[PDB]
Amino acid sequence: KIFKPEELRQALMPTLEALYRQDPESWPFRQPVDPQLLGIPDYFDIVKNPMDLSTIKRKLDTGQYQEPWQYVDDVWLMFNNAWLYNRKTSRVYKFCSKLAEVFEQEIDPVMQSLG
Repeated sequence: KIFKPEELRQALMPTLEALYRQDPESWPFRQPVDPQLLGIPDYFDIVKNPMDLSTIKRKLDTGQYQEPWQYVDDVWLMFNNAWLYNRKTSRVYKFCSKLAEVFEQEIDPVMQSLG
């Protein structure tokens, strides 16, 4: 039914910390992509709804998720953006795939317990 913000943080934050624990794969996901710094001027035309680990962490800590699938949607959006934008052979794409594999392993038992 209703999901309290502390209840959601306690169940979901370990799955986010598992992504942060990936060294070095989490590095290009820690801050919002800056197309100027990264020299990728077309980024915001292709990626209409950016997402990254810091934005997700801030939302989770401030109770911005009403139910667990809103959190899942944001994590999935972060990976889908990076797969959309980056070439399949690029380092960032490969890092994205590793994080996405880690996340699915983390998220399934949490969504089973929650529900």
